[PDB]
Amino acid sequence: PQITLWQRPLVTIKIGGQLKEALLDTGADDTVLEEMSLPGRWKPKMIGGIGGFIKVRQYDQILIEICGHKAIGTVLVGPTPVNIIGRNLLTQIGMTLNF
Amino acid sequence: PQITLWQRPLVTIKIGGQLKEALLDTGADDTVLEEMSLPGRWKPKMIGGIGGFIKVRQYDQILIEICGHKAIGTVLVGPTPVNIIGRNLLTQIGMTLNF
Ligand SMILES: CCOP(=O)(COc1ccc(C[C@H](NC(=O)O[C@H]2CO[C@H]3OCC[C@H]32)[C@H](O)CN(CC(C)C)S(=O)(=O)c2ccc(OC)cc2)cc1)OCC
Repeated sequence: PQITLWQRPLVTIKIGGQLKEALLDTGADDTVLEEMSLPGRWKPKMIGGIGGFIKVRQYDQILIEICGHKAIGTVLVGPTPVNIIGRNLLTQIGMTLNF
Repeated sequence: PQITLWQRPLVTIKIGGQLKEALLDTGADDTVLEEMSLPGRWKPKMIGGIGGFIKVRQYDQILIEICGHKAIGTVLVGPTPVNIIGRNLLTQIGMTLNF
């Protein structure tokens, strides 16, 4: 389907058993979510944007269900002000920008 | 046209008669550009990002071309890591998300 941008393109994802409201973000290389527990090993990382950088934990090969698809990708967990779905996952579900 | 998301959706914009590279950002409500000169008076605006809040200069009814499409709207100028085209302008050029 088509999602307009009149309002923030929010979606509900299902990850690690939990449901979270997230933002389909083409300006984000990676998916960044608020503090939560995830399985597997992780690597510390620093990601920056407007306002500076925040320290996050990087988890790979994470299953996430978005827009009816079960995509696999990297998830950065940390003190982000809003849950963000980055290009790393958007590509997996075949999402594109059109005009 | 269609833009996939395997790479950053960087496009050429024209503002103040100059060409610049900007990121089509569905996660941004507003368009924020790197330090530059714009005509007229500006108003103050506080915007929040992943790393915190920053102060930006708000200019209204500014002409800006994005991917060859002409738009006239609000442009914020401040300490952003890269030029970002927010929803205020993405909507002006008929940009949407599709899957
Ligand atoms: C202090 C926070 O206050 P807040 O109001 C704002 O909360 C956010 C934070 C980040 C984003 C995504 C970025 N949009 C944003 O900053 O938007 C700005 C401009 O429009 C305004 O409206 C939304 C917040 C202003 C942008 O799309 C992605 N950034 C990357 C890019 C600018 C280079 S990013 O989030 O820093 C990022 C993501 C993934 C990465 O992996 C490598 C790296 C970096 C949206 C909303 O929340 C209060 C509860």
